[PDB]
Amino acid sequence: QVQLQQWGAGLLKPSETLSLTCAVYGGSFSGYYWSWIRQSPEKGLEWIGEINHGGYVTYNPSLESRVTISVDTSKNQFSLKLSSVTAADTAVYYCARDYGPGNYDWYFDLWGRGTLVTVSSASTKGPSVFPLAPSSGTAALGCLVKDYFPEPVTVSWNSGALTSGVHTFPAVLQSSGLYSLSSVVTVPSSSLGTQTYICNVNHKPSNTKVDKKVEPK
Amino acid sequence: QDPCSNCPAGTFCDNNRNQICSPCPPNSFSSAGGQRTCDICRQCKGVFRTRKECSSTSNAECDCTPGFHCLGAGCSMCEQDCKQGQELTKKGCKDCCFGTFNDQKRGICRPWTNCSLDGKSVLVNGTKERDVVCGPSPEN
Amino acid sequence: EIVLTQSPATLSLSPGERATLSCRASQSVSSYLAWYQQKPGQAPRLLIYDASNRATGIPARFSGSGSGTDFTLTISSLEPEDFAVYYCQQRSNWPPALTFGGGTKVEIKRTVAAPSVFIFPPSDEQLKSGTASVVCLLNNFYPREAKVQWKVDNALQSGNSQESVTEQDSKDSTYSLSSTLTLSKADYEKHKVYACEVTHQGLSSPVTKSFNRGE
Ligand SMILES: *[C@@H]1O[C@H](CO[C@@H]2O[C@@H](C)[C@@H](O)[C@@H](O)[C@@H]2O)[C@@H](O[C@@H]2O[C@H](CO)[C@@H](O[C@@H]3O[C@H](CO)[C@@H](O)[C@H](O)[C@@H]3O)[C@H](O)[C@H]2NC(C)=O)[C@H](O[C@@H]2O[C@@H](C)[C@@H](O)[C@@H](O)[C@@H]2O)[C@H]1NC(C)=O
Repeated sequence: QVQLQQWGAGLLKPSETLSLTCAVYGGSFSGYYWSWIRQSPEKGLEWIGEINHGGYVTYNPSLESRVTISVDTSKNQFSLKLSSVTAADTAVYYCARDYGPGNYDWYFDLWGRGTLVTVSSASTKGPSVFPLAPSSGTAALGCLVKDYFPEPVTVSWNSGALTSGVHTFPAVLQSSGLYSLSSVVTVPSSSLGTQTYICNVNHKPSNTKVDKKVEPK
Repeated sequence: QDPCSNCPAGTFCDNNRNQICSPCPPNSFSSAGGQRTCDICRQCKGVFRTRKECSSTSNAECDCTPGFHCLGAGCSMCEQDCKQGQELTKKGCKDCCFGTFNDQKRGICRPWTNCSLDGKSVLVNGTKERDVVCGPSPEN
Repeated sequence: EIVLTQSPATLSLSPGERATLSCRASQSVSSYLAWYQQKPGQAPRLLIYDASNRATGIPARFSGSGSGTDFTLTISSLEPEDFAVYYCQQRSNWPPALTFGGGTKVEIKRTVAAPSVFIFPPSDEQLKSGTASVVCLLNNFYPREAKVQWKVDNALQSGNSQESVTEQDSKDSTYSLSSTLTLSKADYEKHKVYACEVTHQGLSSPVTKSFNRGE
């Protein structure tokens, strides 16, 4: 019953420095190598480097020039520092323990939960919420949350009431550096003037909550 | 399996860095693959002299200083050079007695070949520095 | 470095069938190869190490084989839990390298389902901002592939749309897609008919859904 907790900054501007820390709970720290691995939707899974109790390090060559991995043997903590970050370094960073059956520790048997790190020059902003009104036997309506930074943003329908027909779409980063997504729900065309439909959008990074009513045109 | 077999000569399998094959530090070599630590280059100083300098793959090879000749296997001890026609023995080095010779700056004196025993003449009589060269056998 | 290439990119199979995934190394990696499964939002989980051995918590239907440059991961009988992305991983000391594959998504095979299309005209609120957002919705379709093109007064729009698509639904194993055309209010008011045409295997012919800017 060993387990890893990680934490650190999740939103950086370019040229700044990524810093993250992993803590091992419930086992020894010396017998193992401890790795940092990141996962990009562009560049996929990529190993960054590893360290042991002795502070012996190996780095991925593609990164060695800006990486540092260090260890704090008094708290069973190792930590990653990546300098001069760029939009390319946006990814989920994992800590992990190396495992191998033989005289090599060459796979990964235990993983942190992951810490998503975003880098962007965009300054923080709140969503404009616009409606997607239906017409007239199934109808469809929804909300368009637009021009917000950074992630995340939550979107509920009818303060949690309506869940069945909902599809919330993954946000997409526009050329401005701002995200946009749309939520939609299919409802019976009968219930269109009867039942009233409201989408509640929460964007905690800007302290913005918005409830917009979708009424037929 | 065991992946240190993968590491060539010139590198060692680093047990601190998870069996990666890093090259050998300065003044050090590994002559085979698979080694977990590199070996220290022999240094040739004083009585000895560096013949082949040491690489990452190969040790250094030591000659013996002028006037001396390598004695043992791998030039480990180092003995002195008498001249051609002499033999160093107990108490220093002396010329070879008549009828004996030594063609090298090393070693003992051997007696001349006796040509008469194979029915052979003596084409050139021996010195202290060369053996007798025998003539044609009387079976021709 | 050494590069691992998985194939096919994605795999569509019905539950209870047998999944066979492949990994090809650019040079030999002996048997120092592992397989991981990754479910959405979770860390990868080690399944197979040393090309052919299960890790501790892995059930019997998982199996690995291969040595050298060609490795296969076999799931003997797919179960709902097993529909995820599978990655392979290799390590070498000569030359030093640690790399993963690009992944193989294993997807639930369904019968084809034509989309339900809906177009949405820009909100009057938004047109005060100076930008217009037209939105096409394709609802509950399979397979994931679908061509969606915008026609504005019969002219075909190019670099101003962004698509976006949900993960396979939990219950019915379908996808949903959303095309969002964005023009400036000025450019939006020069034109009358805003049409979205959708081509999909499930449809006998494309379906167009449009509106006039007046109404
Ligand atoms: C080769 O050695 C010969 C003697 O060695 C013997 O023969 C050889 C082949 C081999 O079998 C050995 O085991 C033998 O020991 C040389 O011949 C000798 O020459 C010396 C003089 O150079 C002579 O000594 C004496 O000289 C005094 C002079 O004061 C005189 O009073 C004596 O009577 C006597 O002559 C040896 O007798 C003689 N030995 C023999 C067996 O003949 C030989 O020298 C050459 O050959 C002889 C025949 C003469 O013509 C010499 O002038 C000549 O140098 C050696 N060969 C060479 C090319 O040097």
